Amino acid sequence: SGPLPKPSLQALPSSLVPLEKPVTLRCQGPPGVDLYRLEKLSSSRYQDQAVLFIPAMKRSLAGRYRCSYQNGSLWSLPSDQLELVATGVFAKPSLSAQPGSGGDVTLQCQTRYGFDQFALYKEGDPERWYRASFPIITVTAAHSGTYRCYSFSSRDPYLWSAPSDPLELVVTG
Ligand SMILES: *[C@@H]1O[C@H](CO)[C@@H](O)[C@H](O)[C@H]1NC(C)=O
Ligand SMILES: [Cl-]
Ligand SMILES: [Cl-]
Ligand SMILES: [Cl-]
Ligand SMILES: [Cl-]
Ligand SMILES: [Cl-]
Repeated sequence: SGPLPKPSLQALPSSLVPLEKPVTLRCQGPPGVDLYRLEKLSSSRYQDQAVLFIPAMKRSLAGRYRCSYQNGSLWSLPSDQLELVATGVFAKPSLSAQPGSGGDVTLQCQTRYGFDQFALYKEGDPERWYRASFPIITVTAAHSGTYRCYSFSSRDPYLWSAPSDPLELVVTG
C-alpha cells in the first residue's frame, strides 16, 4: 500500500528567529492521524509529537527539520524541509544604496568578515526578499520602503548576522 500525502511543517511566528526569541514548529496533516514524527536532520533525533516549542532560539537549534505522520500502518510522504534560521549570531553588516541605471537601485551589504551570502528585504506585507552570493545587488524597479540586510556563510547557511540598521529608499520624485 502506498504512502499518504505530505503534511505541512511551519514555524511561527516566523522561520527567521533572533537568538533568545521564541518559535513554535508545527506539523499539520489531516485530522485524526495516529502519530506525528518531527525530526532535525543534523542530529537525526526526533520527537513523536506534532508541536515543538522553543522558548529561546539557540545556534544549535538552527537547521533543517522535517516531519511525517502515520495512520494505520501507513506513513506519509514527508513534509518539505523547514529551514530554521538563527539571526544575530554575527555583528550586523552595513547597508547602503545608490541610484542605478534607470529605475535600478544598487544595494550594498558590506561586512568585515569573509561572508559569501547576503539576504536583503523590504518591510511590508508581503515582504520583498532578495538574496545573493555577492555583496552588491541590483534591485530592478525598486520600491520605496525600509530595507535591511543580513550576511552569512554558505558553509552554515542557517546562522545569520544581526540585521543591518534600516535604510529608507524614497523612489517618488
Ligand atoms: C486513517 O485510517 C483510517 C482507517 O484505519 C481511515 O478511516 C481514515 O480515513 C484514515 N485517515 C487518512 C488521513 O487517510
Ligand atoms: Cl496517498
Ligand atoms: Cl503547519
Ligand atoms: Cl525578519
Ligand atoms: Cl553570538
Ligand atoms: Cl544597480
